[PDB]
Amino acid sequence: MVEKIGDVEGFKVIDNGEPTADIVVGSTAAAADVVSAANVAAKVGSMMFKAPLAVLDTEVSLDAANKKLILVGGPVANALTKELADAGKIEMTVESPATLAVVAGAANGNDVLVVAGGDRAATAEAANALIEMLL
Amino acid sequence: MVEKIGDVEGFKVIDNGEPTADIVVGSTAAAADVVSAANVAAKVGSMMFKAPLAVLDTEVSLDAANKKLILVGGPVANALTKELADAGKIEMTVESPATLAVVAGAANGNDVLVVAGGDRAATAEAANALIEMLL
Repeated sequence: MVEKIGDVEGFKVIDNGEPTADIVVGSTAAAADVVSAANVAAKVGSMMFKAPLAVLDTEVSLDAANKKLILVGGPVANALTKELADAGKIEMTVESPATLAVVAGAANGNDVLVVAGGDRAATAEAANALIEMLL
Repeated sequence: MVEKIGDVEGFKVIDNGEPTADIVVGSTAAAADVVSAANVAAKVGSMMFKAPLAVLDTEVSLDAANKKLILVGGPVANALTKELADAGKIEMTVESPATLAVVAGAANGNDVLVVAGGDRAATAEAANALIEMLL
């Protein structure tokens, strides 16, 4: 199910005990993808030996990010994921499976982790896979 | 802003290092309320010295809950919050402020913490107040 594109295992969400990424939720999306986001945020907090960890895709841009971005939701869900799709950084449709996709430096030099699939279910599977990998 | 109804300070979300509540997200709602939910889940995870901590309001009922429920979203957002509103346990409208409302035993004997306000902003304020209180 879960396609690991890029070096996902190398994507660090914690450095010491301080989070290295925002969790960007699709504002134009289902409450499911962001249930995923909440579970991911729970995982990160668990690993947190500042600011809202979770934000909306209307409150962050790739060009202005000062840290890594975990995009939760596909192009139909997350505006930033769509921006990445409208630029060939990611190719994702309704037919796309659960996907953890690292785009290097897509956010103002900082790496991006797209956690998304074709539908809500696939996004949730990808989030769950990320949680399993973080342990 | 944040109305503390009931004994909110006494609402324990962690017992030792294992979460005592679900975080129930309004499926029929804004991605903002559940950005709140994700931030709350981050807080809980931080305090976590099993299952998805965050769920949707379509995946849990009050009558079947086996633990505390943190409802995120007002009656317009969270189906369980509406059920509580359609029963006088909570009274919440567009005019309602940011609110942390403990309903004792509303979920099959387990207590419920409504984290919600009149609009998205108020829900987020209530979530932030809960986070500050948990520390």
